[PDB]
Order: sequence, then structure tokens, then C-alpha cells
Amino acid sequence: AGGLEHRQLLDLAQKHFSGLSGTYDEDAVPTLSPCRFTGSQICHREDGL
Amino acid sequence: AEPEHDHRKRMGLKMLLMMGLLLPLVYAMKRHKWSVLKSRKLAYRPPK
Ligand SMILES: CCCCCCCCCCCCCCCC(=O)OC[C@H](COP(=O)(O)OCCN)OC(=O)CCCCCCCCCCCCCCC
Repeated sequence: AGGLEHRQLLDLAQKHFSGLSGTYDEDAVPTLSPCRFTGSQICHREDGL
Repeated sequence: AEPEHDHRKRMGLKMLLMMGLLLPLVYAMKRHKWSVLKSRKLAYRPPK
């Protein structure tokens, strides 16, 4: 973001980020599972504060 | 000596049936609220 043409940014990406791993990753993708929300309570009692 | 004999037993039956319902339900409300406390866990972490 700033004073820069998008053409320039794409040229540099294809130059310096071409060595990245391809689209396939040998079947080991992180798939975020849903996260259970729990109605609950935690109290850290510290009367010195 | 006890003209109310029959009527009191009919009421007694209704009283037993309602109690057989209300006692476990009220017991269940007690356990419901108290479960917060009965399963609470404590930990002591003093500075060292
Ligand atoms: C100004 C008002 C003052 C009121 C003061 C009340 C004092 C409190 C005494 C409590 C006595 C318990 C019930 C006895 C009557 C009877 O046994 O009920 C007999 C009647 C059957 O009757 P039937 O077949 O004749 O008619 C039938 C016509 N359809 O059904 C029952 O079994 C009901 C009783 C069920 C079990 C009792 C559970 C108690 C719950 C708490 C309620 C308390 C409310 C208090 C309100 C002030």
C-alpha cells in the first residue's frame, strides 16, 4: 500500500516468490476444525493486586 | 367418628402422586444450579 503501480508489485512477486512450494503439498493440508465454545468461568483470586 | 375418611384417602392418593412428580423435579432444579459448584476445580499457584 502506497505510491506504487500494481504491475511493479506483481513483477517482483513472480521474481522473488517463484521458488515457493507449488499448489500441491503431498496430501498434508491443515484443515481447521470447528472449535467448541464452552459456557464456563475461571477466577484467579489475587487480593494483593 | 370420621365422616372425612373416604375423602381424605382420595386426597392422600393425589398428594402421593404429586409428590412423586414434584420431589424429583425440585431435586433436579437443586442439582442443576448446584452443578456449577459440585464440579468446580481448584488450583493453588503460589509464587516461588
Ligand atoms: C388465604 C390463603 C391461605 C392459604 C395458606 C396455605 C398454608 C400451606 C399448607 C400447604 C399444604 C399442602 C397441600 C394440601 C392440600 C391437599 O391435600 O390438596 C388436595 C387436592 C385434591 O383435592 P380434592 O380432590 O378434594 O378436589 C379436587 C378439585 N379439582 O390435590 C392435591 O393433592 C394437591 C396437593 C399436592 C402435593 C402438595 C405439594 C405442596 C406444594 C406447595 C404449595 C403450597 C402453597 C402455599 C400457598 C400459601
